Amino acid sequence: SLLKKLLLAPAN
Amino acid sequence: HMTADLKSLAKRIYEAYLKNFNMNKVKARVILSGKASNNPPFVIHDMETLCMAEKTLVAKLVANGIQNKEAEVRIFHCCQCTSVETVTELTEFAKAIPGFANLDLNDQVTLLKYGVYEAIFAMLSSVMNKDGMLVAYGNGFITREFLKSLRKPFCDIMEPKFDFAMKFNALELDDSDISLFVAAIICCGDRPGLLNVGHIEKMQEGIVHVLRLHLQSNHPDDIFLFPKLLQKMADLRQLVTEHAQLVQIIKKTESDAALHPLLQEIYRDMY
Ligand SMILES: CC(C)(CCCCCC(O)CCCCCC(C)(C)C(=O)O)C(=O)O
Repeated sequence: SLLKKLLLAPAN
Repeated sequence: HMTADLKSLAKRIYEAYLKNFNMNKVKARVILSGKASNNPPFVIHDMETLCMAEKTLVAKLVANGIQNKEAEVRIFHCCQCTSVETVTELTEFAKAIPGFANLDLNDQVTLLKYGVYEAIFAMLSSVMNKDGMLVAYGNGFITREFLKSLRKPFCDIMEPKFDFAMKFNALELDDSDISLFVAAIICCGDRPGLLNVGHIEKMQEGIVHVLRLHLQSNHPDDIFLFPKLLQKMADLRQLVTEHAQLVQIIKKTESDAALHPLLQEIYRDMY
């Protein structure tokens, strides 16, 4: 899931 | 009066909003007002001025293979580029909401899937006036009438968003209000397929409690502003339902209007 990838990314 | 935990929640949400969204309402209303600069945004009001603006964006258009598509499709794909950006910002904003990152990951996906376009159209109102909308980080302005002049079905995309925005903007919200409103939209316990409904409802209750108290303090003369905004949340759900239907028509009837994969995932089996 592309949404899951965004959700799992480390804080910027 | 807000206790400390509630003040802290509202501050973290407002700070997250300011950090994550490039365009916000104070900036938009400076540009739209013309009172801080005599150099207004470039106005896209017809096909000639669209092509002119597109000369600046040639590198992006060629990179995505759309430079030779029909004007309406070029516009549609540039709209997608802005939506994908905003979904990305909204995901970071959501992770800054206390409690959100602790939800089951599938519930986080569900909240974003159904919430992002409600939030997008609420925030879009900030860059809209009755005559058009800011684009490209406030550097251009595309006219409402130009958007209506595009061929069907593309002329049907933005006009219902302008309609919503003119009513929403009359509420005169500021960024502190909108940040809590957007948090409430994302933290909605009524979405289809949510697993841990009761827990998400308690999260939303806290945010909506802060929203209500904040509105009573920030807009004391608009006594029922909070109920008005609850109604706007329902209007937004309907706005997005209709929007998804139109997006489905475009996918089934417009061979050149490929959806970016992230947006494809959002719309898939949505409504
Ligand atoms: C494309 C223009 C004419 C102006 C920049 C577009 C700005 C996008 C706005 O935020 C509206 C977003 C509406 C929904 C889009 C859609 C793809 C249908 C979706 O995401 O569902 C240019 O300058 O070339």
